[PDB]
Amino acid sequence: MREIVHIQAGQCGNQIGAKFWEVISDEHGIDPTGSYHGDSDLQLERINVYYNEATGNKYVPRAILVDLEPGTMDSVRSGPFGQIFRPDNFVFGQSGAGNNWAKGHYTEGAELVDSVLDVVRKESESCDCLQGFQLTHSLGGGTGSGMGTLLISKIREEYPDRIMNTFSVMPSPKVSDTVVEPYNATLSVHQLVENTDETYCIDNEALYDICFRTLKLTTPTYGDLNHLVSATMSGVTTCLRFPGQLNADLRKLAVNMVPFPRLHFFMPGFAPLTSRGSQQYRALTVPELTQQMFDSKNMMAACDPRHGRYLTVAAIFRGRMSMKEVDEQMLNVQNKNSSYFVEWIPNNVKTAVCDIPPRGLKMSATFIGNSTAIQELFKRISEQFTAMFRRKAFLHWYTGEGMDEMEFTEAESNMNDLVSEYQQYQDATAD
Amino acid sequence: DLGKKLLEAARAGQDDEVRILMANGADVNAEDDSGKTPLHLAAIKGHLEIVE
Amino acid sequence: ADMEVIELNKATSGQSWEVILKPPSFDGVPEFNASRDPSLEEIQKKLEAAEERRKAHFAAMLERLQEKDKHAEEVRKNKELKE
Amino acid sequence: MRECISIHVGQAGVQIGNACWELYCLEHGIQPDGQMPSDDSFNTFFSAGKHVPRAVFVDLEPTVIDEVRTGTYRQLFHPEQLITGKEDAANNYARGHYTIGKEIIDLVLDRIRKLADQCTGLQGFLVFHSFGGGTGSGFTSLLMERLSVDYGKKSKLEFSIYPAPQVSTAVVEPYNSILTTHTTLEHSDCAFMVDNEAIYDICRRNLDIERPTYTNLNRLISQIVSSITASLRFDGALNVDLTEFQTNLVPYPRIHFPLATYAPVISAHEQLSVAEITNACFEPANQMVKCDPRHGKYMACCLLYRGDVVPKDVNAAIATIKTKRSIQFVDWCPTGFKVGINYQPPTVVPGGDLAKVQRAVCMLSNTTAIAEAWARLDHKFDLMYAKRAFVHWYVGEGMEEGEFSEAREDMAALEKDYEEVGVDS
Ligand SMILES: Nc1nc2c(ncn2[C@@H]2O[C@H](COP(=O)(O)OP(=O)(O)OP(=O)(O)O)[C@@H](O)[C@H]2O)c(=O)[nH]1
Ligand SMILES: Nc1nc2c(ncn2[C@@H]2O[C@H](COP(=O)(O)OP(=O)(O)O)[C@@H](O)[C@H]2O)c(=O)[nH]1
Ligand SMILES: [Mg+2]
Repeated sequence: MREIVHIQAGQCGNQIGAKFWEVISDEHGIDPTGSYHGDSDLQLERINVYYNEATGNKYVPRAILVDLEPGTMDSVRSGPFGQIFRPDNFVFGQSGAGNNWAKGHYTEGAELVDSVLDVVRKESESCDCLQGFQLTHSLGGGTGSGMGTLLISKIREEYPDRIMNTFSVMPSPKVSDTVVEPYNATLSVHQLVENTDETYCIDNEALYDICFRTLKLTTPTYGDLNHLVSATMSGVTTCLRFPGQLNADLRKLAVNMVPFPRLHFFMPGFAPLTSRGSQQYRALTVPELTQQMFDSKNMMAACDPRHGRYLTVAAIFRGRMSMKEVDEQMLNVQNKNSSYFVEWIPNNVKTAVCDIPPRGLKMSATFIGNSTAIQELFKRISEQFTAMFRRKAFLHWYTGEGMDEMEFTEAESNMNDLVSEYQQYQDATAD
Repeated sequence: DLGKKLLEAARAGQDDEVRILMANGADVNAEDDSGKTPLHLAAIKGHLEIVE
Repeated sequence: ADMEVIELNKATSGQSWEVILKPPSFDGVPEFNASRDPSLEEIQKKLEAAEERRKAHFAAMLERLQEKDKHAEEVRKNKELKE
Repeated sequence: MRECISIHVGQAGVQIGNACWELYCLEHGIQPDGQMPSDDSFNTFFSAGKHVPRAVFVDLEPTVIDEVRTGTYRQLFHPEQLITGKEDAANNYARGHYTIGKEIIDLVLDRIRKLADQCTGLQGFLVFHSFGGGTGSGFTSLLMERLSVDYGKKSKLEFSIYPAPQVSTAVVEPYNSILTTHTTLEHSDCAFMVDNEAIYDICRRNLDIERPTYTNLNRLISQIVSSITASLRFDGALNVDLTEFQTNLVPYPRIHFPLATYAPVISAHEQLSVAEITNACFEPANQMVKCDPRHGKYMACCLLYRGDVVPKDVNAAIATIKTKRSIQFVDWCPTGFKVGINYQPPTVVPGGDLAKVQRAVCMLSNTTAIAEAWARLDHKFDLMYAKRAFVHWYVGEGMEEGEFSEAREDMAALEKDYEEVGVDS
């Protein structure tokens, strides 16, 4: 029954992974003990995608929790829903990665990886028909970045015919001052380009700017940043968790969204944007929903969608609304904004509508775009990487772990190639 | 309270906001969650005039 | 007025007939394509060829992933040389 | 003793089959438990007084067929003839034909064989499927190949769902459509294309349904499919056997795609006359496939009436239509019509959107204008193929890039066949 295995690695991966489970649990009527208490049958129809049914009619997330930082286990277990997670699915080390990709990928991470693979093997074999995997992690640290990409690679060896999907948090010096974050992110992107089928680019630069400029928060905290992350993750997974026709599984989503294998980095967006504690006085109209979710101020990646073209788009509308009005509005943005949509992929914008809205909203909309403007995110990381790399800055922290400088050169070149490929398709014409 | 505001302005490069907070009596050696003062933050972010 | 009704059939719950308004102008059978037997052995040969192409694709991917594993062991051994 | 086996492949074929068998039951007085309390010509479609449809439902995933074995007709079909896999073809022709097709083709053929064993004079198959689905496109062509080997002398009719962007679920549906059409072209004797946009526009315009759903579409589709099979299910006089559709509608083997036009489609009103409904058969807004037959030429035209229809009125309506309209035929074809009246009245689903009519008509014509539907699909194939967009999904499954060129070259050849048949002298 199309099961997904969820994996959360590192401090960021576990923080956003926990919020994902707290949020989707509420939507499905599942309390922290695993009991169901809802009104709608749509809540449990596809509960199997993310939850295992344990004895006593309980539901337990098909989630594996990983971190080299031992202290992460306590913070996850102490969360509102820490009780729901399978105890044996918590795999924690004693020595962290110290913001070092090489430690997470090659040394401390490699020491712990077989313990994680044992637990993913067990969840995977228990599946009636496994779809693939979903990894939440950051790219700026050491565990989520290095060990997360090591896990992806090992999982790909045993399950090569399954979808590998990630929620990858991109670093921004606006939220983190760690000097080596561009190194860790470039090394991770190199891995993601080769080994994932679809990746959602949750950019800390866009999240900080949404909180500061749009939500008017003088100093956004990780809670503020993560409110946007969970709201995004709920929206982008709605099609997988509820009964529907379009993009109902990770494979059908990838066939619709990815025309060229490497070009699988999605720009997520949502509407209405809200802060924690902001009440909704009235529901947005379908034209407000459609206009806002396509707005650059609503994107979760710091890229201007009007600086590129949309290869493909998935629009998900949640709540009770007119489908005729939705269709009209979706045709309206494409006909009015025709120059930001590739003309050589006919009917590249697919729209789904789910009757169940998210918490505190009567109407909402989530956007998923595969845009050539995503090169703005990669160019920003590449520039930061190059500034340090030309000075051979901080390399001993990586080569001291056994790494070769040639790996940095290879990763830089691969990400720069990815950027040229987006530009090639942006300039392509339907001759 | 002014110490938190002084640290945000030092990190954000707001030269005029720092000048105003200084005149209003903010603590120059106010520390963040890591023991960093506004000088550490202006030094990390490269705001020369704020350092001066 | 130039209608020719040819009664075809009359059944328990039906009735059929043809109504000819005009005969064909081209007095003959023309050539355009005018058209043999596919075998099970031929079908299975093409299906097996695709099955092996897919298998080769997965084997190439696995070989690439296993080379990453050899590299990782080299990295681990290189750290050991230092400390 | 002239049985027909219905085969429903993928979601569209299964859901259309549900609507079709639902209407067959109402038209033949068969209850959802197979019992009929009330001519035995219905025995061609239905085998202790229980009447089981001679149908097989196949889907690579179970959610759609699970609704069938749970719904109001859960006792109508035998459990054996509802076949489902665990993993669908993910909107990929290569998965449905090569990767996942290989695993259940033998099981599907075995189930079909069990229905063929119950037949003392099997006429052939009616295959319902989408063009755009992975199963509808990939599994159907795989099945069509096998059916030609195992049942060589039997006829094979199609009811193919042509893609519309309003209800399209995959960007690669033009790829799947060209790939399936190319590979099943040699194995289909007559194929009734059902353009989802033409059906969608009829529901919006004639039924005033703001935003039509598959339920609204399938009820309309079933109404037309029922008109086409009424001849085989009741003791009619036109199209009494599956071989009669090739005789009446397809003059050349590759040009086997007749256009179906239905009238009247009325929202659930003075009764429309024979002349009024016969005139609607020549209006393009009432067709199954969007195209303009006024620009092209005809090679066959059949008028299939139902209900209170007097042959005297049919002949008068045809007489006026020739003198008031321009209905050109190809040089090598006689300009004329094969008429058939099926005394059985038009039946609608009690709660449905369509209204009960005293009389209805379905015109089946072989026009060169249907090539417009191929041209539209071929254009979308070309826009993507020029950049090899999404092709990696097919190649990764073991398919070769050359198969795309092969299928597209066959489509250009088909468009060129419609062109040749249509010139003068
Ligand atoms: N009219 C009609 N079209 C349908 C229906 N269901 C799906 N479609 C159309 O069929 C196409 C999608 O193919 P499906 O039939 O859903 O796919 P499938 O054969 O199950 O194949 P996979 O899901 O890829 O295994 C699109 O063009 C849809 O609009 C239905 O009930 N009626
Ligand atoms: N959005 C968000 N980013 C986070 C969070 N925690 C850490 N990060 C970011 O992740 C990076 C550091 O990685 P982290 O997950 O702490 O390291 P790891 O434990 O070694 O994987 C920096 O770019 C942080 O800004 C969080 O809760 N939310
Ligand atoms: Mg399907």
